[PDB]
Amino acid sequence: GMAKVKIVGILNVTPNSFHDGGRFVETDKAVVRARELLSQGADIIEIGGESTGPGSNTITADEELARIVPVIRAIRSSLPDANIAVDTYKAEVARKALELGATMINDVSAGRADPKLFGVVARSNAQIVLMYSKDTDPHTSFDERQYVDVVRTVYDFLAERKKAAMSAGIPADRIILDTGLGHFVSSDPQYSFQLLAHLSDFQDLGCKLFLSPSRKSFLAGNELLKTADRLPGTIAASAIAVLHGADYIRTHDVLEVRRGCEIATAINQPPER
Amino acid sequence: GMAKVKIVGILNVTPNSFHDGGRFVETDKAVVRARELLSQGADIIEIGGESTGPGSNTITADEELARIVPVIRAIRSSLPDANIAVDTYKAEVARKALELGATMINDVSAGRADPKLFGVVARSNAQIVLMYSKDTDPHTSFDERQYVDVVRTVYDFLAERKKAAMSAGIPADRIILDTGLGHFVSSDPQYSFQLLAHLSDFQDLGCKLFLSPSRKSFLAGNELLKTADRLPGTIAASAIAVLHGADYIRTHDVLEVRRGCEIATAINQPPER
Ligand SMILES: Nc1nc2ncc(COP(=O)(O)OP(=O)(O)O)nc2c(=O)[nH]1
Ligand SMILES: Nc1nc2ncc(COP(=O)(O)OP(=O)(O)O)nc2c(=O)[nH]1
Ligand SMILES: [Cl-]
Ligand SMILES: [Cl-]
Ligand SMILES: [Cl-]
Ligand SMILES: [Cl-]
Ligand SMILES: [Cl-]
Ligand SMILES: [Cl-]
Repeated sequence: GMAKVKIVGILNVTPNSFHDGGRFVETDKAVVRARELLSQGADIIEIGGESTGPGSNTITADEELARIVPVIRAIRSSLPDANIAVDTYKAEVARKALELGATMINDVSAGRADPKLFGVVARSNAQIVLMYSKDTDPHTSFDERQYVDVVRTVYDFLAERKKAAMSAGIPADRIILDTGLGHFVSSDPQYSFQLLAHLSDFQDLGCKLFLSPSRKSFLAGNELLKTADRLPGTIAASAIAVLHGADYIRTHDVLEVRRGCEIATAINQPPER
Repeated sequence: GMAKVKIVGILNVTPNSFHDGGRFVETDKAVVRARELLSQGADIIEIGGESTGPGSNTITADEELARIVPVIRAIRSSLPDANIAVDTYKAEVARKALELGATMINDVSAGRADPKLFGVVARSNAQIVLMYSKDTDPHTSFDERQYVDVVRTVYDFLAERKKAAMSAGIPADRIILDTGLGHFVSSDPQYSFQLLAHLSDFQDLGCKLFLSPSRKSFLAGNELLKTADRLPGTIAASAIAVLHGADYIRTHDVLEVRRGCEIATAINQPPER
C-alpha cells in the first residue's frame, strides 16, 4: 500500500506589538494553533519566526530565537509526541532548535546563507529541506524571472546543494528537496506550473520531495484571485503534487489539503490484486 | 495553448410538493439557479428531471417533461446563448429537449434504456454522453461490485456503445464517453480511483471524455466523510481528471471546481517556447 503524504502544518510566530513584553500571550496562542493543526491531521508542526517571502523583514538571530524558543519549549512539553520542524537559515537558530528536539530544519537558502548550518544538522539526525530560490538572499523578491528551462536550472541547483550537504556530513536519506514555488522561482506563474508538471523528474536525485503551494502567487489564475480565493487552487496544486511524487505538503489549510491529497494518494494506489 | 475544461453545471428540477400545481414557483427558482451557475463559470447548464443515483425514484416520461420543459423554455428565452444539456434516457424526453434547443443529451444508460434514443440524437447535431453503468437499470443500485480489471470492463463497454451509437447514425465527433464514477461503477470506492488513474487509457477510443466526481460516495475517504465534507476531495478528483484527459467536468460546485481545474489545465500547459 502506498504511504500517505505527510502534511506539514505552518505555525508562524509573528509578535503582535513588536515592542518589549507581551510575548507570554503570543506563546499561549501559538500552542493553541499548534493543537488545532494536529487535530486537523498535520503530521509535522513547522515553527518559524522569520518570514522569507517578498516584502518580509530580516530579523536578527536573537530575535528569531526569542520568538520560537518559548514556542518549541511549550509544544514539546505538553505535546511531546509531535514532530517539530523549524523554518530557519541561521546555524545558531538551528542548533538551539535541534537541542530542544526539532526533527527537521527547513532552510530557504539551501545552506547558502549560513555556511555553518549544514554541519549543525550533520551533528544530529535531523532532516533538512533544501529549497530552490532564484535569489541568494533567503528573503525572496518580486521579480518576473525567466528561464530557458526552469526544470534543468532547479534540477542542477538541487543536485549541487545535495552534494554540498553530503560533503558536510548529511546522508542522502536525511536530505529533502524542494523545487520552490511562487516568487521563490519566479513572479511569472508559468514556471511554478512547469515544475509541478515535471516534479517526478526530480526523483532521480534520490531524495524525498517537499512542496508548499499554500495559496502562493501563482495560484491567482486568470481571475487574479487573491489569497482568500486560492483554497480550491491550493487543493488541486497540492493533490497533483502528491500524484507527481510529493512526499511532504506544507500548507495553512491542513484539514482541506490533507483530505484532497488523500484522494491523490488513493488514485496513485494500484488495486489490492 | 491547451484548451480549458468545460464545466457542466448541474440543475436538477425536483418538485417541492409532488402534488398538483405550484410548478410556476419551481420554474422561477430554477432560472435563478441557472443564472448563478453561469455567473460562477459554468459552460453548460445540465437540466435533468429524474435522479438516477441509488435510492432514486423512476418517473414517467410525462412527469419528466412536465418538470424540464418549462425550465428549458424559460432559460432559452432569457438566456438564449447558454448551451443546455438534458440528463435523460428516454427518447421522447430527448426529442422534445432537442426541439427546444438542447445541444447535448446525457444518457446514464448509454442508449440501452430506450432503443430509440440513439436515432433521435442522430437526426440532430446534439452531442450525446454515454456513461458506463454496472446495471442495465438506469437507476444505479447500492452494490459493492468487484472487477478483475475495472478498466478493461469499462473500456470494452464504452467501445461497443460507441459502435452501437455510430451504427445508429451518430458520428464519432458527436459522442462523449463517461467511464462513470461512484455507485455507477461500484460501491467499493477503489474502482472509481482506478478509473481516474487510467483515464488517459480511454483516449484511444477517439472521443471527448466526460467525468463527474461531484461529491460522490467514493470521496468519503478513511474519515467516512459525508457530502458536506467532500468539496476538497471533489476539487482534487476533478483536477486530476482534467490532468488525465477529462474534457468535461460535471459538478455542483462550479466556482471552486472550475478554479481548481484551471490549475490542472495550467499544469498540463507546456511553456510558450
Ligand atoms: N520549503 C519551503 N519553505 C517555504 N517557506 C516559506 C514560504 C512562503 O510561502 P507562503 O505560502 O506565503 O507561506 P507563509 O505565509 O508562512 O510565508 N514558502 C516556502 C516554500 O514554498 N517551501
Ligand atoms: N454522465 C454522468 N451523469 C451522471 N448523472 C447523475 C449522477 C449522480 O451523481 P451525483 O454526484 O450524486 O449528482 P446528483 O446529485 O445530481 O444526483 N452522476 C452522473 C455521472 O457521474 N456521470
Ligand atoms: Cl536561464
Ligand atoms: Cl532535466
Ligand atoms: Cl502574492
Ligand atoms: Cl469482472
Ligand atoms: Cl485496456
Ligand atoms: Cl453517498
